[PDB]
Amino acid sequence: GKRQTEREKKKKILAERRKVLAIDHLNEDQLREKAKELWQSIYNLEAEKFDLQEKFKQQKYEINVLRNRINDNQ
Amino acid sequence: DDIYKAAVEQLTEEQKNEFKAAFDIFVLGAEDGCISTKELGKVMRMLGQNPTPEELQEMIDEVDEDGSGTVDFDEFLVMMVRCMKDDSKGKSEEELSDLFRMFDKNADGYIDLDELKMMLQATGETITEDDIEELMKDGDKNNDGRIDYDEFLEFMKGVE
Amino acid sequence: ISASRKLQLKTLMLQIAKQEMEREAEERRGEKGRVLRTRCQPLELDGLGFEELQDLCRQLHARVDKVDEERYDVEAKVTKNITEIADLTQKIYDLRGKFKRPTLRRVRISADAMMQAL
Amino acid sequence: TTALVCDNGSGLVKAGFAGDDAPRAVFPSIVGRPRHQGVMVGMGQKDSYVGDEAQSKRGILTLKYPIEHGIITNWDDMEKIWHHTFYNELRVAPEEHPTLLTEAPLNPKANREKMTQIMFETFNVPAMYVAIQAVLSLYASGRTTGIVLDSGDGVTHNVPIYEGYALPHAIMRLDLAGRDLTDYLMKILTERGYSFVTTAEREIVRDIKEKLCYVALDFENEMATAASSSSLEKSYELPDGQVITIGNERFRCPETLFQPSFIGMESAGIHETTYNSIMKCDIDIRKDLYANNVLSGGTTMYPGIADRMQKEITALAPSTMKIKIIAPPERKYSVWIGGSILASLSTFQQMWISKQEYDEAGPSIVHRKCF
Amino acid sequence: TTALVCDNGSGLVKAGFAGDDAPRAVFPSIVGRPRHQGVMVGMGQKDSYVGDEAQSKRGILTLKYPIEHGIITNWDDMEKIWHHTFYNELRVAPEEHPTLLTEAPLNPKANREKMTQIMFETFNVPAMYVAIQAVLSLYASGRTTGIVLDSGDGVTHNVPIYEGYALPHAIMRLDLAGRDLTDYLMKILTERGYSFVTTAEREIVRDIKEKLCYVALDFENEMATAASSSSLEKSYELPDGQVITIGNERFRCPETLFQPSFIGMESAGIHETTYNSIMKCDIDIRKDLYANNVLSGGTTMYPGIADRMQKEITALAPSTMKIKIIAPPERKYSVWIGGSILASLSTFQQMWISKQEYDEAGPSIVHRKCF
Ligand SMILES: Nc1ncnc2c1ncn2[C@@H]1O[C@H](COP(=O)(O)OP(=O)(O)O)[C@@H](O)[C@H]1O
Ligand SMILES: Nc1ncnc2c1ncn2[C@@H]1O[C@H](COP(=O)(O)OP(=O)(O)O)[C@@H](O)[C@H]1O
Ligand SMILES: [Mg+2]
Ligand SMILES: [Mg+2]
Repeated sequence: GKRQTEREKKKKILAERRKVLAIDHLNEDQLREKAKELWQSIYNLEAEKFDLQEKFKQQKYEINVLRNRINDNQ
Repeated sequence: DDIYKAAVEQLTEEQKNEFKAAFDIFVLGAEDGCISTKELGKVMRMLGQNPTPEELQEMIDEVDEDGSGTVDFDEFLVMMVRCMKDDSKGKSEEELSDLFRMFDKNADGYIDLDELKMMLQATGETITEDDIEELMKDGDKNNDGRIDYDEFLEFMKGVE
Repeated sequence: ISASRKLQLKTLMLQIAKQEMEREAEERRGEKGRVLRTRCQPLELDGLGFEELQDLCRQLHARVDKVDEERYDVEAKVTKNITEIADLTQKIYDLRGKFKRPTLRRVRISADAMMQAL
Repeated sequence: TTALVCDNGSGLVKAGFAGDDAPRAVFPSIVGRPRHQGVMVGMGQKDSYVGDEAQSKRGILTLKYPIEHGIITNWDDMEKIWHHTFYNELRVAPEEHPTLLTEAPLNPKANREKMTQIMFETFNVPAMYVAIQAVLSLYASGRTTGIVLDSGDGVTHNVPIYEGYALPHAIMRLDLAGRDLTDYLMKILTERGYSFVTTAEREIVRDIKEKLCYVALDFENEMATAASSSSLEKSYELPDGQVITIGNERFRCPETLFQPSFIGMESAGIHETTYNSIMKCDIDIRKDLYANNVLSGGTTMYPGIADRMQKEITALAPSTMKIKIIAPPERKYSVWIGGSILASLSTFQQMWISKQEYDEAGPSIVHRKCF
Repeated sequence: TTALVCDNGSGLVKAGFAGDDAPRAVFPSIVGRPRHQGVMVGMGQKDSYVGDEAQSKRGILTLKYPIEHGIITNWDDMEKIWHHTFYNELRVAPEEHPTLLTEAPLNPKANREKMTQIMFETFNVPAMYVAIQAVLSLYASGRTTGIVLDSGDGVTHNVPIYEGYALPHAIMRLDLAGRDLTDYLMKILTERGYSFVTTAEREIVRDIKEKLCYVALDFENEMATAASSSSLEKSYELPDGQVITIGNERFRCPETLFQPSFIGMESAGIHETTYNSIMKCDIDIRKDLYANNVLSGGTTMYPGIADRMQKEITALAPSTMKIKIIAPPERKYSVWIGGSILASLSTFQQMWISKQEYDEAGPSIVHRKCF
């Protein structure tokens, strides 16, 4: 399925499709605002990835239920 | 238990009309309720309810405890209302899955009937002959030595 | 068998379920707050010069890029495993529920009460 | 809201709301104008009695079916039938209900396009969908494979399906059905003296066919037995007296299904078009189709057909395969029960042909992705 | 941790953890998209069934192998096969397990480089190593010398080895293998009336070949005997009945191995390419290679091949040398057993291509010292 497309998509999200931006080129109050904004966005991303880890555990448990059901069903 | 008493207190009048219609159809005058289970089944089918033949058989085999046919309208009415469907599908399958996830402290894709026993023991509630044995018997109804997820579903599906 | 036993059992199981729901929700809230606090490093309002402001701001920019890449990677992993979970859900559902699909009906409701028509 | 599962059919219109067990209103699809003059004034005589009303005044009407062989030949009468079905037998305005019509396989396109155009312009439904009459009958059996022989009253068609993937190159549609059996019975009754000619008396012959005829397990032995003894002669009382006695016409009328040479048709019987439909399928799904042969439709209600067909197919098929014929007791309404099940599904809820889509592409939308 | 000994092969993917006796999961390597339309809604129909699932629904699929002759011609399908193998047949995430693929000799470089790039980027393994399919089969026999003829299903190759020193100038790779024998059998079955055309029926012909065909000790005598008596005609029941009788097609299908002129190939049979591979070796190790001829691979499982090959080589070889043909009963999984043994060695533990090494030199690392 053209894994080149998958690789380039991942790379673009890694560097281009993500909000990648040089910002430490500003005046004092504005630089403080921008640093706080990026840090808080990244903190929200921390909460998101924590929930991703939690739901990933849940999906792992669901797949365990899947295997147990399949083995018991055959 | 007390749930039956509460249901008696919350007498739904919409079904009360049909149940008193059964009262009239059965009692042909000063009748002390001889309990004609044939008439009981005919009423159950007539009033729009869908009693299983095994349910009517249980009604046949769980009446006339007095021995004289005359059964108090209280206990008979309780039997009739409970044999009538009063439930909403017993919660949701999504709730069942989430709660079973809660219950999988073993984190092994299921729970154990022994684990079930210990968890209900943590509730600090009385376990008796009605309790204890059939709890673990039907929780692991397939008797795998552990309660599977679908076993947990089948244990208490359609019950609130 | 008495259904009063099933009623009492369901009351106890409902209490178990609600207690575990609130307990897990509270634990998750606490863990979430703790993780965010220990990971989202607070910004400081004083003690740093303008040059220090710029230095720490660029440091946080780099850190933001690093952990953003990490969280996007784990998000992609979550997406792929979720696709897999959905596929296996369909697989096991076809394994089990392929027989039960037609069974879903609400039957003989109104037409059984039409004896007065003729 | 709830969906209307209508099923035009040919001979009996079956309709009802989605999610029930049986159709709410079942009535013959005939529209009969009066033919005599009429002398009483103010009697309130209408110009056309449709549906079940014209089966009670049929003595002075000229009943004419608006659907000949699956296809619709008289669009005004069909519109009248639909209007009656919606407004008087169900009493639900169509402005607030999706509809799910049914159509035989291999029918002319213009019929389907005109059907959707009528449903969207005259009755002005929110959304309608057209489904093949055999897939529904497969739904009702709760299967997902199997080859279904849906011998209706207009047309007999035989759609094989495996694992949900229909095989479009193996559909064998044959135009012998209940109506031709009625005509053949009416034609062989003349050998005893009973002559039925009027279009009203076709209904009487249909009643005779329904109540008396049966399919013989072995044809020659029955022909020999009926010609020696008299244990088969069953009598029947006409709508005015003068009982009649049907001899070996009992099993000769429905025998036409297995020997279409009786009414001059060339093709092979319903016992051999099923085997041919199977043999066109791939070599690896023939066992499953052999084991899950499904019967549906009204005309497959003859007493003793599920054994004759099994005997014939077992004669044709290889000796190792197991031949099983599914004949549910609710055969007549199998298509409509399947239609109700399909309309009640959540996954199907986005397949309807929404009205805005029709406004953008015209009636030819039905052949497109929304099939 | 434990290593994953995968073995792509061509026709059967064999995998399992290192250190066992037999592969954990063995399943055909075919990916088949459905080809018909599909009418049942909500049946949960997937877009591609891979592995052993597509050998049960093969009636409505178009199976297509992703590996033609050792080389891989369709990388997306091969990636799908690997993903299935890791996640559903073994249920071990590849992020925590080294892998040991196998590759035929004299294959294109780009195939091997793409294989390692996939394993390192998509599945993200810790370390992978690619080994020649014949050295493993020599491991499994517990020898250290010998010339191994690994007649797989894709390609037949003949690697001579002495005292652990492989002879790169004496590898004779021939592209006749089990698949060409299946096609030739399917082509000669048409001489009795049985026509198999669909890509699904190729599997049926493969089953016929596996269960009935055998290699004749002397070809002309068998051809004469089968043409007079009828003691050879063995019958076989298709997946739907209609048994078939195979006459002298039994030993004519696998005879193609020793006379590749049957399918139009120019080269000499597997009985003479082994002798040529030996004669290219030095004059002092020919006795040891004569005495330790090893057979492996699936296609060398025909009943009676270990005698025909010995007779042929004894005819070719000098009369003094002793010719011995090692044919272990576990021939089919010999390569994988050898792979498990090699992965379980302590001396081999530092030969893996570690991921940091790949990051520094790119996919072309495989041709380098870490072979
Ligand atoms: N009980 C019965 N026995 C024999 N034939 C019947 C019976 N009921 C209906 N039929 C025949 O089947 C026809 C009705 O078929 P039906 O399934 O309603 O057709 P459609 O597919 O158009 O709905 C009638 O014309 C009648 O000839
Ligand atoms: N018992 C058998 N008898 C004859 N031929 C066989 C037998 N088993 C397998 N084969 C042939 O060998 C092939 C499998 O070879 P295999 O060793 O799996 O190839 P690979 O080297 O790709 O793993 C099959 O396609 C089949 O044609
Ligand atoms: Mg029909
Ligand atoms: Mg091999």
